[PDB]
Amino acid sequence: CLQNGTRLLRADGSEVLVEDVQEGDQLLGPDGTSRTASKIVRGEERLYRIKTHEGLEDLVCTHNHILSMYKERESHERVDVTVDDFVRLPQQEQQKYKLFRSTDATLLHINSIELEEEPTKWSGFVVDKDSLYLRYDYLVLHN
Repeated sequence: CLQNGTRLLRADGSEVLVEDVQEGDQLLGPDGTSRTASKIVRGEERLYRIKTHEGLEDLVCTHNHILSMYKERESHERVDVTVDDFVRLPQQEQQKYKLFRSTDATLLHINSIELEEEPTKWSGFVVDKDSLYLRYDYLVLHN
């Protein structure tokens, strides 16, 4: 699940804040097709902040949120990993994993991932099909 205020893409290309996503809403998938959201849930807790080397907005999300990544050795394979499991990996293993944006340097290198010191509100939902959808800057996100 994602920090409130995270900007996502509707299926029509306009932006919607994650907490404004409602049941049945259509989001944009990484291949360009529609995704249906359901099971809207909300809570409040200390989230993890992920910062990239590249100048993109931080991703802030719950400890059980699933990151969709590319892992080295094309050149990279698709892997899903929870924030908890990724956080606990040794940094030499972590550097093999990259976030990514949907094509049309699309890999993003994580510079830091840290637990925040105060709780903040988050919103989550499930997405059909491959469970992938787009942030406003085309970062690929998972359920």
